[PDB]
Amino acid sequence: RKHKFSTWALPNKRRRI
Amino acid sequence: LPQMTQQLNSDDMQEQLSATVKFRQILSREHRPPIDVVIQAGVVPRLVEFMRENQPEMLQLEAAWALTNIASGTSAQTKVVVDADAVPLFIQLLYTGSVEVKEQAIWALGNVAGDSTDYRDYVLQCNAMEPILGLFNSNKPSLIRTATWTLSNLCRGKKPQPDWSVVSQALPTLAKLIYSMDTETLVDACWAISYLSDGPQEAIQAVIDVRIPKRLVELLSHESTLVQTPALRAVGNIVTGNDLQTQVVINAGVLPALRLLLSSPKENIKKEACWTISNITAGNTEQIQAVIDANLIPPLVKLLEVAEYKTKKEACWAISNASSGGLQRPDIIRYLVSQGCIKPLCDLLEIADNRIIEVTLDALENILKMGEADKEANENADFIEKAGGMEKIFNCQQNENDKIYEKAYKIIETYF
Repeated sequence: RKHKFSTWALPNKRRRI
Repeated sequence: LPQMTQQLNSDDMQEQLSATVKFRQILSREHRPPIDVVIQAGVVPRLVEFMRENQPEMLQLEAAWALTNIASGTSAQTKVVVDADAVPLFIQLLYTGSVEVKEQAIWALGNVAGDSTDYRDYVLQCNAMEPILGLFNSNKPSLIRTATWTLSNLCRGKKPQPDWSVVSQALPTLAKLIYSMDTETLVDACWAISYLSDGPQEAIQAVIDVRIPKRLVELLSHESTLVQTPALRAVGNIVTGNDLQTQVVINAGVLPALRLLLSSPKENIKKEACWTISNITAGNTEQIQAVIDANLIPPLVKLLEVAEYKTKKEACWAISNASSGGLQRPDIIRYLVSQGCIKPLCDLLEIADNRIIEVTLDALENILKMGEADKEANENADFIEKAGGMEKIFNCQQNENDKIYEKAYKIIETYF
């Protein structure tokens, strides 16, 4: 049988510098 | 700041542009952007005004830039931009803007979408997907690079997943984007696909139908691990599907690629390579044979015996799943035992969690049932005892969990 080895929403943002 | 704010609330347009630029520069300071003193100035709704239709495009550009960086801050700071209803105007700019304004607008939407699942979904129900996909007909690398990053943020996140009917529309575009020469475009494209392929078999089939898998397998040999990691993840997601969907990845030549990845300096790549292999050996007998023919068992066995635990788990799954092919084709077990898999399996019982213990016990029973069948026609039981495994299996009867006890009990009673 198949399996997956965590639902975490880290912010993915980029400032224009 | 008080003079900048007053200058911004002018109706002199020269001055409005001058103030917006000044606001942009301070929000673009190379360290410590004063986002909250800007927010406290109450200028955010005014900046959103500067993005409306019929504004000078230079003013729209500078305003969108300032709002982009405000949205790049904390969730609370992003909220200020969203509550100012800037998102529908960002999307409007994707139609009317120049390439410079459009890259700015899509950048801002990327920060909004990249905040949380709420804002991700919010951007999507504001019907942002269609004008966003239209951007990829550009001849501007930077616009496409930025749009790809934003696109990945829209496909990103679980609990909940994004509306599949919306994000799946990006698949033909993403299929082309993984042929890009730009590395940063390549990376965010693969991450987006890894997200989309992380779902039901309907989602996996959609990825297969736009013929992404073969290119993914190719990208496994990319020089950068920044490309390999999301590519391997996407491939690994696909083979969680049924045997037909998995066979597509096999036909694409994933097995020789996975053998190379087992020697990666990155531990997480080695782990997910094992994980990918394990979901292939979870398939039918022919697919297990393909894994064996690809010379994948010896490095899996060594990883099962030496690697970090998180990697050992997946190697265990692979060898255990492969052993299930033993009832139908006993030479599979003979080969597995011959490659010295018994002892690393047994050693795992004293340190592993209950799920892996269960996985391991099924592997050991398969080896035993086969070794038992190779009697009426027990070597393996002797190998297991010498491995110290007979002791380990016996000790598993002291496990609090019932299914491990029942399992260990029958194993001991049947073969020992």
